Amino acid sequence: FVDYQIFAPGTVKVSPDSVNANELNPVSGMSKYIGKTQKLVGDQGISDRSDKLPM
Amino acid sequence: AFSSIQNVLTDAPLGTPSAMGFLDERTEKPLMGPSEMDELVYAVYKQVFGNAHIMESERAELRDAESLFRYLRDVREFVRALAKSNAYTSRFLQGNQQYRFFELNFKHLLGRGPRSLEEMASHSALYAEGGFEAVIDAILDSDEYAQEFGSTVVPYCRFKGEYPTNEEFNRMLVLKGANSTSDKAGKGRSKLCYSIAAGCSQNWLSMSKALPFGTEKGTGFNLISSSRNPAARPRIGTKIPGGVVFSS
Amino acid sequence: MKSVITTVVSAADAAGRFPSNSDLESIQGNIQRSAARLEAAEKLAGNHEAVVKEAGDACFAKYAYLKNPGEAGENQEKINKCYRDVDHYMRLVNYCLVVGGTGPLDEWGIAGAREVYRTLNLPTSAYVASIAYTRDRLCVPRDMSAQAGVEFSAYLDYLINALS
Amino acid sequence: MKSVITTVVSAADAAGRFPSNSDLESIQGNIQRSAARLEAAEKLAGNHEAVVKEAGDACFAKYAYLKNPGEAGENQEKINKCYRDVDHYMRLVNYCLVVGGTGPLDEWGIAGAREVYRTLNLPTSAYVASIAYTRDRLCVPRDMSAQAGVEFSAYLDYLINALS
Amino acid sequence: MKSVITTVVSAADAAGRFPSNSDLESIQGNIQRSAARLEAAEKLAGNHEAVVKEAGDACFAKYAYLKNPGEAGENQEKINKCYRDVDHYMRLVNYCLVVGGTGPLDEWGIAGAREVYRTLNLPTSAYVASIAYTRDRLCVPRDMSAQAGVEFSAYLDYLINALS
Amino acid sequence: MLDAFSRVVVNSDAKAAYVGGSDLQALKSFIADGNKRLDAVNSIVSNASCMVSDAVSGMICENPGLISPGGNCYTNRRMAACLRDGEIILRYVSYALLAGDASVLEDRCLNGLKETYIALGVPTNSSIRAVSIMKAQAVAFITNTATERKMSFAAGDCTSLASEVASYFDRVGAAIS
Amino acid sequence: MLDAFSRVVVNSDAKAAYVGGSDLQALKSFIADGNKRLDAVNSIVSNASCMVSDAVSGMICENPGLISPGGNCYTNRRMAACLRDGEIILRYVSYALLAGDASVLEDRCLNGLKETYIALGVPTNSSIRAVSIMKAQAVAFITNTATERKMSFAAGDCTSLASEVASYFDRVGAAIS
Amino acid sequence: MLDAFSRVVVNSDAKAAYVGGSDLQALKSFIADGNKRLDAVNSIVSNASCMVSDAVSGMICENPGLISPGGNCYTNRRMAACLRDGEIILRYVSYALLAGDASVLEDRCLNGLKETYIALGVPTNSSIRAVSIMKAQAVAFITNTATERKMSFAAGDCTSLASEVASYFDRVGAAIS
Ligand SMILES: *[C@@H](C)[C@H]1/C(=C/C2=NC(=C\c3[nH]c(C[C@H]4NC(=O)C(C=C)=C4C)c(C)c3CCC(=O)O)/C(CCC(=O)O)=C2C)NC(=O)[C@@H]1C
Ligand SMILES: *[C@@H](C)[C@H]1/C(=C/C2=NC(=C\c3[nH]c(C[C@H]4NC(=O)C(C=C)=C4C)c(C)c3CCC(=O)O)/C(CCC(=O)O)=C2C)NC(=O)[C@@H]1C
Ligand SMILES: *[C@@H](C)[C@H]1/C(=C/C2=NC(=C\c3[nH]c(C[C@H]4NC(=O)C(C=C)=C4C)c(C)c3CCC(=O)O)/C(CCC(=O)O)=C2C)NC(=O)[C@@H]1C
Ligand SMILES: *[C@@H](C)[C@H]1/C(=C/C2=NC(=C\c3[nH]c(C[C@H]4NC(=O)C(C=C)=C4C)c(C)c3CCC(=O)O)/C(CCC(=O)O)=C2C)NC(=O)[C@@H]1C
Ligand SMILES: *[C@H](C)[C@H]1/C(=C/C2=NC(=C\c3[nH]c(C[C@H]4NC(=O)C(C=C)=C4C)c(C)c3CCC(=O)O)/C(CCC(=O)O)=C2C)NC(=O)[C@@H]1C
Ligand SMILES: *[C@H](C)[C@H]1/C(=C/C2=NC(=C\c3[nH]c(C[C@H]4NC(=O)C(C=C)=C4C)c(C)c3CCC(=O)O)/C(CCC(=O)O)=C2C)NC(=O)[C@@H]1C
Ligand SMILES: *[C@H](C)[C@H]1/C(=C/C2=NC(=C\c3[nH]c(C[C@H]4NC(=O)C(C=C)=C4C)c(C)c3CCC(=O)O)/C(CCC(=O)O)=C2C)NC(=O)[C@@H]1C
Ligand SMILES: *[C@H](C)[C@H]1/C(=C/C2=NC(=C\c3[nH]c(C[C@H]4NC(=O)C(C=C)=C4C)c(C)c3CCC(=O)O)/C(CCC(=O)O)=C2C)NC(=O)[C@@H]1C
Ligand SMILES: *[C@H](C)[C@H]1/C(=C/C2=NC(=C\c3[nH]c(C[C@H]4NC(=O)C(C=C)=C4C)c(C)c3CCC(=O)O)/C(CCC(=O)O)=C2C)NC(=O)[C@@H]1C
Ligand SMILES: *[C@H](C)[C@H]1/C(=C/C2=NC(=C\c3[nH]c(C[C@H]4NC(=O)C(C=C)=C4C)c(C)c3CCC(=O)O)/C(CCC(=O)O)=C2C)NC(=O)[C@@H]1C
Ligand SMILES: C=CC1=C(C)[C@@H](Cc2[nH]c(/C=C3N=C(/C=C4\NC(=O)[C@H](C)[C@H]4CC)C(C)=C\3CCC(=O)O)c(CCC(=O)O)c2C)NC1=O
Ligand SMILES: C=CC1=C(C)[C@@H](Cc2[nH]c(/C=C3N=C(/C=C4\NC(=O)[C@H](C)[C@H]4CC)C(C)=C\3CCC(=O)O)c(CCC(=O)O)c2C)NC1=O
Ligand SMILES: C=CC1=C(C)[C@@H](Cc2[nH]c(/C=C3N=C(/C=C4\NC(=O)[C@H](C)[C@H]4CC)C(C)=C\3CCC(=O)O)c(CCC(=O)O)c2C)NC1=O
Ligand SMILES: C=CC1=C(C)[C@@H](Cc2[nH]c(/C=C3N=C(/C=C4\NC(=O)[C@H](C)[C@H]4CC)C(C)=C\3CCC(=O)O)c(CCC(=O)O)c2C)NC1=O
Repeated sequence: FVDYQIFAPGTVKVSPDSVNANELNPVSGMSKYIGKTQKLVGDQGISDRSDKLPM
Repeated sequence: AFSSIQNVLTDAPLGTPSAMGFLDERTEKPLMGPSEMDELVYAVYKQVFGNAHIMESERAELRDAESLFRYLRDVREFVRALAKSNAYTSRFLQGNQQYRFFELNFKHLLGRGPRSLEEMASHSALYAEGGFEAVIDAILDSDEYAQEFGSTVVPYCRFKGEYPTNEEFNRMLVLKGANSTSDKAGKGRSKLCYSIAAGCSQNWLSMSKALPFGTEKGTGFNLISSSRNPAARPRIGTKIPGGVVFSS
Repeated sequence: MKSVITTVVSAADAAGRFPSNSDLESIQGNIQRSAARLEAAEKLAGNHEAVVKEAGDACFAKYAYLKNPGEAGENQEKINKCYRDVDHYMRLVNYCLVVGGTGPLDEWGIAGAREVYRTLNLPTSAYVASIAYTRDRLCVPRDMSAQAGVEFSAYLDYLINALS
Repeated sequence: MKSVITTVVSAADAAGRFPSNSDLESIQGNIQRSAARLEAAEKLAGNHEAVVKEAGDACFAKYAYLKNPGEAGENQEKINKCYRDVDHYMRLVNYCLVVGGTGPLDEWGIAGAREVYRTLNLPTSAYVASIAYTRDRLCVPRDMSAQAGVEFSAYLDYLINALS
Repeated sequence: MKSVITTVVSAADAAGRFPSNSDLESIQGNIQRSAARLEAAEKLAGNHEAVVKEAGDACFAKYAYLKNPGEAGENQEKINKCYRDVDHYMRLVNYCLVVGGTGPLDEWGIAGAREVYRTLNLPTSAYVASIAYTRDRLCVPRDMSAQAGVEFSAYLDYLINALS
Repeated sequence: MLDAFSRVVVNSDAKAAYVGGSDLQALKSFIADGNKRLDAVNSIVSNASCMVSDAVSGMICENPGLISPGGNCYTNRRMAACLRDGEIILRYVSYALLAGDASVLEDRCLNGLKETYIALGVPTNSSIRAVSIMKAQAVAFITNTATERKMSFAAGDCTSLASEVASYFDRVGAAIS
Repeated sequence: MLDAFSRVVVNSDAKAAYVGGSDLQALKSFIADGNKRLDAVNSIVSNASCMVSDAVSGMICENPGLISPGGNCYTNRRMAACLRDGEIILRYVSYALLAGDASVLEDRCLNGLKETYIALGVPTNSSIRAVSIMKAQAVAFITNTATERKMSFAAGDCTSLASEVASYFDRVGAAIS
Repeated sequence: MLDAFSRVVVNSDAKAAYVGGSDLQALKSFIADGNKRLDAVNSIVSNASCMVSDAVSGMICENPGLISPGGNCYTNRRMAACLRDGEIILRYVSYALLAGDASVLEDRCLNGLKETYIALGVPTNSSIRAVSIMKAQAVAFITNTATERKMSFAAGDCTSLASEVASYFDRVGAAIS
């Protein structure tokens, strides 16, 4: 694991997905960011693994 | 012992200023004065009696217990003097059954419901050895009354969160009602009497009438039955990788 | 929901009294100090994305150790739950400036927070450093009015006091 | 003592709370009504000997049977004690305009008075006929200001509802 | 499917006749109207994951009681089946703009629906509030054209009147 | 309880939305004529002793079998417990006119009230007439159309305040119906 | 309440029998394996704070509508009450594993629990899911097959204690269903 | 429990005069600086958790034998109780500053406080110091001369109200002596 305290201050960057209570989680549980409902996206089912090799 | 309802959704409990006034040697208490006094007496009259709506010619017989209360500022002695009155036995002892009288002593003087048949039968063991004054002074001089109310505050219905039985919270909610609710509406007839002696529980709509404002009063009821079947043996299985294990 | 109206009639009900001539004066204070706490509230409503974007990375510029394995913001779901929990708090600061008292904060945001954040190892000092960043980010003639900054920076350090 | 300040500091003490923003908004309403309920209070301090001498000699205009023997004021000695018990109320109406609440009325001039006026055979309905004579003789646009009228008339009407 | 072709073929099959001159005149209406209703069916088929998820939480923004115990939005599976069942309905509206009639909505979405949403206790006014939100979200020059929005909304309130 | 400002907050928390710029002109127009809410709650509670007396005394004059033996305000303990029982109905309406919302009327006064009035033999069809007499008297104090007690107000209208309090008396008038 | 020795003597009291050497061979093996019963309950109370917070937040993970507006784990007020409740359930099943009889879990904790939850609005399908996570956490500490946190035991089988405590966790689901 | 308006009337019932024109100017010089009093009491309650924790920890620094074994702030149970006590003292002085009258502090807090500390062994020579730390820290936050946290105010004179809240800390240090 990276320690993240041994770096200089200002070099660890973080960024949230949206600064909103209502896009991170709606009134229903259909949240794209919080919880186990991050697999329910219409894309991101297949991938690009014909980039590498037949290894 | 967190209790998400208590000082959040209800009010704060009323009472005297402090308990350090008894150790003060030039006074007996922070002296409240007769606007700060009688509005505390309004809260003892609304709690020991239910909402009994006592008249002007019924409060005149309680003239002596207030005149001692505004000098000796103990709240517990005022509650003890009001439970030995004629106005407490003509409402809760005279035309009621024995477990109706006992279940209102837990409401008026403890703010909870009785947890057991063994706890309830020991209050009838004190009726045989001293009558109704042996029941009342044993509640007042108990350890449970000392470490919740003391001499300082009125005995209020306290949402604790960490009840010693879960059924104790249920019988507290049946006993208190809404604020437009007194305790003469049944003709005698203890409400908790069947559930104490059998060991079952209460009805969900009767408890959720007495819950505060803002606590989902009634939802969660499936449209099938409201209690549990003690004879049912369900199969609850856990998924492991291979199959499903019924650790029963 | 402690406000000016929901305390003067929760004392009028505790003695069994009518609306007194005392309590008709306390709603005359709701007429006067409304226009500094409504104009501080409406400024927060059209600027909310900007003020919680800057408040949230004040936690992470300060505390780089939170991305370590086992700490609070160790993955992107937890970073998204950090910026949610400071979007909730300043929504309640917007709510307290409408009701006029500290009612919506201490029964939706503060009650339970000692017990929730201890069990989940969320540090209180990182919650404070986000809210104390935007308390002195407030500029007195530039952002809002003079007395409107007093109302907005009364509920902020209420929340810094009650968390610490 | 019932005032507008003692309500919000006993409601803060009962929950163990510091004086927050809803409490300080209620003191701001006491600054607004102080320009009317003090000017009516100072008007009653110099005009009393022409208005407590208007009430009781018109109390006996409606209630003529109180000068009869066997009733209350059968001699001149008790009428001079009848003008003491209406100078004791206008001196307490004057105090509650100064302090804002109903404190000097309810805990001095009201508490206990149901039982003294029951046992000592004094009719309460001549006090109601005499306090209300100072209500309808009061007009606004010569005697006092507009909001000094409606604060004085709302404090004469408090103990009319308490004695009835 | 109930369509323009299958109506005029079935009408001329029960009568036992060849396609007449009035049966070819109806398919010409299917030509001049196909430009508008295929624009709506292509606009919907490209942006359907964002239209479904915007309407799925418009159910729970109106009816927050569905997360209570025993209700239909308790756990994660029940909201996965709820966003599915809304996406099923938006697929059938895409199928109705392509075919040209209410065929796929009748046979696959509406027939048998009253007996399922009552047996499983799904509140049918919440399978409506998501459909009614999409009908008023549509801006008539922004997303599609004028006549493409007439066709899009007319299949959207056919479903509303069939659930009501 | 919720007042008229905290009602708008618990509607927007269901949306998880900030109280923006569109709801605030329903709350700046609450406090604009907000003198008149204080200038008319004072018109009820100044006359509230006479108002409960004329309410139940007109309840006798249209159902004269209440004071017959068997009726529920026959004896002298029962007649004192319905002068005072309509004091509490008049008190929680005057809280709700001060608050702008019927939350403190419904939680603290209307919950379980009919549930006890069938348990005590209170005839609920004649207690509706007890409420609706003082409903008519309260809305003419606010309108200042009474015969006696012409309380000097300022010029304008309180037509919406007269109908908000008439909705509050219809809430208690439908709860025990 | 009873324990595993008191459960035998109330069975013999229905027959007025003596607890003799036929009945005593179940109780002579309860004391023979009695070191392993103590060895298993400090495998649970040493990890009990980690077990509760993983089970409650693992229930939030499979159901994110519990923390949206209208979920019943929404604010700090409701989430701390859910964390308190799962610690109470884990406390009473550690009493029941120690005694060897599920009496004290069934009358104090579970009796009347279904009626509290349908009056307070608590969802019972997700509440069963938080108990069913910490059932699987409890059988992994007893058999020493957890991925972190290998504790130091002695060698043998504790496979009848792991399924005895799995039946105590199954009574919680059967009582709130 | 009085305030500053309820002090001039309990000095005037003894003479039984109307409060007339001569003594009403002393309360018109209360509502002149009424917004000055409201601006002053907001600055204490915004800094109150820092004012206590700097005071009690400086008492440990000025008196390092307090955390020795046998000391009064030795263990964690005792150290939390002294921080609990300084919260109540700073709360009751701020009640007195808002009312403008010491009769909220002297009754509800100072009755029996001298006899309780000698019954518990709480030493008064350190609590005269730790009250007097936050006495001098309260006049910094009123007159804006604090080192950190320059709060935003209006330009005027507040040195009468800073001395008036110094006198409430003299009423504490007299009574616990
Ligand atoms: C969200 C808007 C709702 C809510 C909805 C639920 N609907 C549920 C099940 C369901 N929906 C349908 C109709 C759907 N299936 C189809 O094949 C087609 C057309 C091609 C449609 C429109 C069916 C037949 C079913 C039952 C079968 C199933 O399990 O999918 C549902 C599941 C019910 C359950 O879990 O028992 C939910 C929860 N839930 C809400 O809270 C609001 C009301
Ligand atoms: C505290 C961290 C303990 C510890 C506890 C264990 N947890 C075990 C299993 C487990 N945990 C979760 C919740 C986790 N999964 C998620 O998807 C999410 C977020 C949404 C979380 C927080 C689940 C679902 C499970 C499995 C339960 C099941 O299968 O139904 C566990 C079991 C053993 C194992 O993981 O192999 C233990 C012991 N683990 C530790 O070492 C520290 C002491
Ligand atoms: C199954 C849960 C474990 C495992 C368990 C075994 N533990 C065995 C013996 C054992 N455990 C303790 C400590 C326990 N006894 C106490 O009295 C107290 C507290 C007061 C505790 C925590 C002791 C003392 C012993 C006895 C051996 C010794 O004295 O060192 C054990 C041996 C069988 C038996 O003698 O009962 C087993 C199999 N070992 C495992 O591999 C799984 C993971
Ligand atoms: C809260 C953290 C405020 C704050 C208040 C102030 N305290 C001030 C001075 C002060 N602090 C102590 C305790 C300190 N001195 C020590 O020697 C030790 C450790 C052993 C500690 C913790 C003392 C004794 C004093 C001086 C009191 C006196 O002698 O008059 C102070 C400066 C003086 C003043 O302006 O009041 C302030 C502002 N300090 C802060 O920065 C935040 C805002
Ligand atoms: C009238 C003849 C006197 C007078 C009377 C006052 N007594 C006051 C209080 C008081 N009186 C008693 C004695 C009485 N009350 C009882 O309960 C019992 C025993 C059952 C007896 C004999 C007590 C105990 C008290 C104190 C209780 C209380 O605080 O009310 C009193 C009130 C004083 C005050 O306002 O603090 C009065 C005025 N005083 C007189 O000047 C005349 C001569
Ligand atoms: C960001 C400044 C923090 C940080 C925060 C995390 N918070 C996590 C969860 C969380 N936050 C709250 C409070 C919030 N929820 C509400 O409903 C309201 C008011 C309406 C507020 C303020 C709660 C109750 C929870 C727990 C439940 C949940 O998941 O939503 C969180 C996830 C917890 C976990 O890791 O298991 C994180 C990471 N993270 C940071 O690094 C700083 C300290
Ligand atoms: C017309 C009434 C207004 C207007 C409204 C806005 N709509 C906004 C976003 C938006 N609208 C829709 C629905 C519509 N687009 C579609 O693709 C379909 C069906 C296939 C429909 C019914 C969606 C899905 C979205 C989100 C995606 C996006 O456009 O960013 C919008 C932006 C704010 C918002 O997120 O809602 C506005 C202001 N816009 C106008 O200019 C006229 C005045
Ligand atoms: C968390 C896993 C649940 C959940 C829990 C909530 N429980 C709430 C209140 C509550 N829970 C209990 C039962 C508990 N207390 C006991 O004393 C015993 C047995 C000894 C048990 C099992 C009681 C009695 C109460 C009410 C008392 C009180 O808290 O004052 C609760 C609060 C509801 C509210 O704020 O309205 C919650 C949220 N809810 C969930 O969603 C998960 C599944
Ligand atoms: C702190 C700066 C002191 C100090 C304080 C201690 N006080 C302890 C107990 C205690 N303190 C009070 C008074 C407090 N309670 C109130 O209600 C009010 C005002 C209204 C005040 C000031 C009481 C009544 C008690 C007894 C209750 C209890 O013990 O919790 C205490 C603990 C004593 C013990 O553990 O036996 C401490 C350490 N001690 C110090 O060194 C500084 C000077
Ligand atoms: C002494 C501590 C300061 C200083 C104080 C002054 N403050 C003045 C005015 C002022 N303060 C407030 C806010 C206050 N009123 C409220 O109703 C509430 C909360 C509910 C608070 C916190 C207001 C509204 C005002 C009035 C001016 C305005 O409306 O903008 C002030 C001016 C005189 C006065 O009205 O009191 C002074 C001198 N200024 C100083 O020099 C020191 C540092
Ligand atoms: C603080 C208590 C207080 C009151 C209740 C009134 C009462 C009052 N009225 C009058 C005396 C008077 N007051 C009026 C005024 C009026 N007559 C009417 O019918 C009109 C409605 C009204 C005009 C505003 C008149 C015309 C007289 C002289 C006639 C009389 O004796 O009433 C006097 C004699 C001295 C004086 O004129 O002030 C007093 C004390 N004034 C007070 O200071
Ligand atoms: C059977 C015997 C019998 C009675 C006792 C009275 C009772 C009574 N009074 C009023 C009617 C009224 N009651 C009042 C109230 C008051 N009027 C005042 O002069 C005071 C200031 C205040 C308290 C006494 C007013 C102002 C009206 C007139 C209608 C109105 O203006 O609202 C009404 C009409 C209510 C309605 O229409 O529903 C009734 C039934 N009438 C009867 O038939
Ligand atoms: C917060 C709201 C609130 C209320 C409204 C009351 C509701 C209420 N009223 C009564 C009690 C009563 N209520 C009535 C009222 C009436 N009977 C009639 O014939 C008229 C139609 C009507 C108005 C005069 C009477 C006569 C009694 C007394 C019955 C009795 O003495 O048994 C009781 C029983 C009290 C007791 O004696 O123990 C209660 C709870 N209490 C509350 O706390
Ligand atoms: C502490 C107690 C307290 C009060 C009693 C009120 C007193 C009060 N009422 C009004 C003011 C008013 N009052 C009325 C009301 C009416 N005029 C009528 O002809 C109708 C009969 C009646 C409707 C109910 C109107 C119309 C105004 C002026 C417009 C407004 O600002 O609301 C005003 C503003 C001054 C003015 O506009 O003249 C004040 C201070 N306010 C308080 O703070």
